Amino acid sequence: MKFVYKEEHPFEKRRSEGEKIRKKYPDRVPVIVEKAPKARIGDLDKKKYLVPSDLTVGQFYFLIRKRIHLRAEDALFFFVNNVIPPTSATMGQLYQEHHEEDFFLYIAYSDESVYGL
Amino acid sequence: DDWTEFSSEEIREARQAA
Repeated sequence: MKFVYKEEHPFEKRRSEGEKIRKKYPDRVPVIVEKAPKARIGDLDKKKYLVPSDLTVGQFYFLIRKRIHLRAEDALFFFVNNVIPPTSATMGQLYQEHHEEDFFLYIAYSDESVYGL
Repeated sequence: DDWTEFSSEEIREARQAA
């Protein structure tokens, strides 16, 4: 999975901004959120979210769902590193295991339960 | 700041919803 954010910002600039934001707001985790390719679903105004780390993935679904506003034909799934994170995982734990080398966590969303479908 | 945070109200709801 590829993110547009990674294509628009060079690695060394992401990494330094990531290190800074983790040291300045350690109770949150920096999360890049983008729509998966081929997803037929609503768009999100912003990509960069600072998220309370003790928030579960299920609760993050709630927060993202609200800002998307799902329609009757919709469903909502999260992908991190080609993997649907368990609704029971905390954002902190998810960050721990899956944050990239720029200290950002990258999450894609879709109306299909397979990334890129 | 350049980062988006959810409002107080949104997060408190989420602390309940799941």
